[PDB]
Amino acid sequence: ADKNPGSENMTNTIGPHDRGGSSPIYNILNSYLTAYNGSHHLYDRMSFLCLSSQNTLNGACPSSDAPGTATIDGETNITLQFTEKRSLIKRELQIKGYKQFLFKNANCPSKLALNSSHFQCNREQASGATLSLYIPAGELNKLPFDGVWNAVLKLNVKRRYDTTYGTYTINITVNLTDKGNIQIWLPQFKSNARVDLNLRPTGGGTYIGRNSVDMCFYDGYSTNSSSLEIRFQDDNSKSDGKFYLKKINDDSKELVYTLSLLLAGKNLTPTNGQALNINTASLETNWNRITAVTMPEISVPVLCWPGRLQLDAKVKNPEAGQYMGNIKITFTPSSQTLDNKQVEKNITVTASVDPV
Repeated sequence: ADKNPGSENMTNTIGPHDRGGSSPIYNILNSYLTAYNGSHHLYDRMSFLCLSSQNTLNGACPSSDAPGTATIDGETNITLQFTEKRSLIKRELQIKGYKQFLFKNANCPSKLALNSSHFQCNREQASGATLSLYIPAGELNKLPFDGVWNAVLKLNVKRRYDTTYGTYTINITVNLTDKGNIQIWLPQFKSNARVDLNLRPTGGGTYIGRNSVDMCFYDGYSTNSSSLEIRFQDDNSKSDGKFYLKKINDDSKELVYTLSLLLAGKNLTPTNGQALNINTASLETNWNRITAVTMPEISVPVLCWPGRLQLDAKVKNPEAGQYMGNIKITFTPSSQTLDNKQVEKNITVTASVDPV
């Protein structure tokens, strides 16, 4: 229980908190012991000071001993700047601090502002102090984007109006998510996306076809997911791994095409029924205004992974009529603790057979 005050480094990880609900209070320090001695009273008047009362880089709050001799009861307001890891956006949150005194033969657990003057409890001088710091309920709602937010909080630990013992460095990481907004976004299509292969005839009974669909993958998390899983599936069970498009009337009268996908800078060739598991470390990200999946269509800018799906179809010995097939894209961004229900998007595909 004896403890001598000096510099310390700590880390603290909050969340994942989903925006779905108002944020709980999170503890950063709960009556953490900063100094205590059984015999002497050197730690009678512990105080804690911010490096600056104006600069919020490492937390802003009083940075001098309170000049009054009467205590300042209650909590201190610390303004601290958080930085979002992938987008580098900055936003300040409030953190709350206070200290409490320990006395060997009495109890005066009253909360004092961090820079407060000391007091005695039934004429006994304190023998140490504890520190608490928490984030008040609902502060997280003020962060403007989903993702990983970092701050580095710094407090000076000192004997009031006396020697400074050291500095406390607390690295706080907030993980903020919006899972109800995980989605595969089609810039070009409001509710359902359908495209034609644009069939062209050349060089004899042979035919061409090529079109593409643009899309974003959003992980609710400003692309802080470590990897992601994508699949393209069409309901024609076969281990052929191919993509068929059938005529609207008769079964097994079908022509085939392939998919290639440019994903955030990476070339891929998905085959039917085979998930891809892509590491996100190398992918690029773009800002895009997406529509909110769950509430109304209004669109809010997020940081997502751009993609372009290309369809290529060449077939000889196609039959007269008209073709259609559907592509089912499913998407599951990696998860720190629990899985994210796979999201999905369907694309309808059309083909034209041209009799003279």
